Parts: sequence; C-alpha cells; structure tokens
Amino acid sequence: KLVRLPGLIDVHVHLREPGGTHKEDFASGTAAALAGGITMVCAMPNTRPPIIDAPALALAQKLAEAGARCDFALFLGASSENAGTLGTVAGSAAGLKLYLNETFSELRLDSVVQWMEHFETWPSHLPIVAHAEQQTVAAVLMVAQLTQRSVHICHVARKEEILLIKAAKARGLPVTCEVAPHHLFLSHDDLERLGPGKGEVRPELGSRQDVEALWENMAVIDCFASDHAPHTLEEKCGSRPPPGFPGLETMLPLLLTAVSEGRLSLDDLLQRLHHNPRRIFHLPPQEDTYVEVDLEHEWTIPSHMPFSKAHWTPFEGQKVKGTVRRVVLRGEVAYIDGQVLVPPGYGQDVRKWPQGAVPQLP
Ligand SMILES: [Zn+2]
Ligand SMILES: [Zn+2]
Repeated sequence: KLVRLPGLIDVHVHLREPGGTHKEDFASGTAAALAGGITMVCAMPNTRPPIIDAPALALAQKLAEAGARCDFALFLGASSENAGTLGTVAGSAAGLKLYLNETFSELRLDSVVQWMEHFETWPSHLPIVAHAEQQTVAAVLMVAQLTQRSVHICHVARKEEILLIKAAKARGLPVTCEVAPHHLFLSHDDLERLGPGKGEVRPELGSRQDVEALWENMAVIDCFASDHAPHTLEEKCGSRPPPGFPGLETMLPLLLTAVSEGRLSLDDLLQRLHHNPRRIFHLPPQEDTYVEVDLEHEWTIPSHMPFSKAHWTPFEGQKVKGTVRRVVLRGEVAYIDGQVLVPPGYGQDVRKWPQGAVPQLP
C-alpha cells in the first residue's frame, strides 16, 4: 500500500534564478522538488544578482512568484556591506544566510567582526543560518553566544562538526543543524568513481568515519536538507569545477531506502523533513497538501534525474527502495509518476501568508 506523508520541506536549495538559469530556474527546480516529495523550499541567496538588499529581494520575489511550482521562502544573504540595512525586509525572508567558508559564492565574510555585526543587527526573532565548516562551526557558535541568540548550521558533514554541536546542545546552547544526503550516503570511497570534477562539493565528502559519526549521532541532527546545488555537467567537468550536487529528486528516495533498512524510522524522517523545518524557520502549514510514497518499488538511480537542469547526479548507480507516486499541493494534483502537473507560478511566497509571518514582541 501507499503511505501518505505531510508536505515535506527542504530548507536549503539553490534555484539559480536570477543569473544562472542554465543550471536551473524556479520552474525546473520546483518541479524537481515536487518529484522528490517536497512541497515547500527555502532558496539560498547566492544568485546573480545576489539577494543581499531590498531591490534584489523584490526582483527574486516576483521571479519566484512567476516561476515556482511549489511554495517557497527566499533567504537574504549577509554581505560585507549590508549589516544594519535589512531590518525593513528581514521579516519577508526565510532567514539570513552567512557564508563563512570558500564555496560557490561571492558573499564570504572575511572578518568575524562582520559576523558579530550581522548577529547584532538582524532581528533576534528571525532565523540565521551559516555555511560553517570544521572550526568555523565553533567560531560561529561563539558569535551566537556573545550576541545571545540562536544559529542554525547548514549541511553538517564531519564527525568533528556533529560532536561539537552535540557538546553545545548538552550545554543548553540554542543551536540547530541540518545534514545533506550526500554526507550520509557518499564518502571518500566514491571519489574514484566520481572523479575530481563531479566529486567537488563543499562541505567535501567525508571519510567513512565521518559518515558513520553522522548516523551514530542522528539524535543531534535537527533537519535533513538537500543543499540542492545544480551545475551543468560541462561546468562540473571543466578546469575550475564549481562545488555542489543536485539533490532534490534523490533525497527522499535515499532516505526511504534507509527507512526500509531499519537505519531510521518513518518518524525520524518526518521530524527532519517536516516538523523541525517548520519550527526552526517558523514556516506555515500547507492546507490540503500531502505526498504519497510507495515503499516497495526498487530502482537504480540513473545518470540524470528527469527535472533538474543539472542533468547529472553523484548518486548514479545506487540502488534505492521507495519512490514518490503523487503530490497534492493545496488541493491540486502537482505530480504523478514522473509528470509535474502544476504550471510555473502555482507556488506562493509563504512569508506573505498571514500564518507565515514570524511572531515578535511589539
Ligand atoms: Zn553551503
Ligand atoms: Zn547551499
């Protein structure tokens, strides 16, 4: 029989519009989301132009409203110049994203003083998330403590990182974190097959001991999120490959396979792709919205999934059990068996729903 799930939420996607529409756009990426059982996405701001000011946010909002097929919220990006300038639009974003390490972005903040400035000026009731690797996790936690507020750590990939977060939680610090499927299901053992172009990702793939540490410490992981980071194969295999993997269409099948193997429970999945995303990002419910999955269907991930313009996947050849059969989004059939059935523009900005505003003290 099928299993009906609530509408799942991916709090970490790169939809490339505006500026990189050859790699993906709102319409292609949201189709990929629906095919992966995802009905709500939070889009990162490392676009061109980057979403680091009110005019760029307004542009992105209209592009998303015209192109998205599922519902969404848009992150604002911290820059070396915009601390203290975001207060009037902060409430309309998913949250504030800080890039603290080298990756596919122009927004790296060089000085910890700039991190402090953002933590002090961004509204304290609104989410802050960080790309923060290895010791950078400890550094940004220290900034969060100094400014007495929470922080969310994106794509945790290392034993070192999950143990540090575990220690912080044991001391009662307000830290949450997410893990991406490639850091649960791929490792150094896969770099031979992938090669140095396809295999380029930040955070980098970890050792078998890193992967085992994440599974052993699943209780520490608040969310799963894809860090869907599409680039074309030509870009991945070029001289200077951008880091990142596409992942919306493979995330849920990989995790369902783990459920079928007893590696985690259905509830574990629903906490990490629905309940905790809702509560960490204050995201609203979606009325008359659900995902029907088939837990029996065995298949092999092909060389590319149907919808992402990335047109490749690092999970090619992996055997999975579990597939998305049907998605209903706000009372309309949005996806069935490889066919997306809602048009670009069906999706809405959840921060403009009355239930989507983040409550705050007057
Ligand atoms: Zn990142
Ligand atoms: Zn990312």
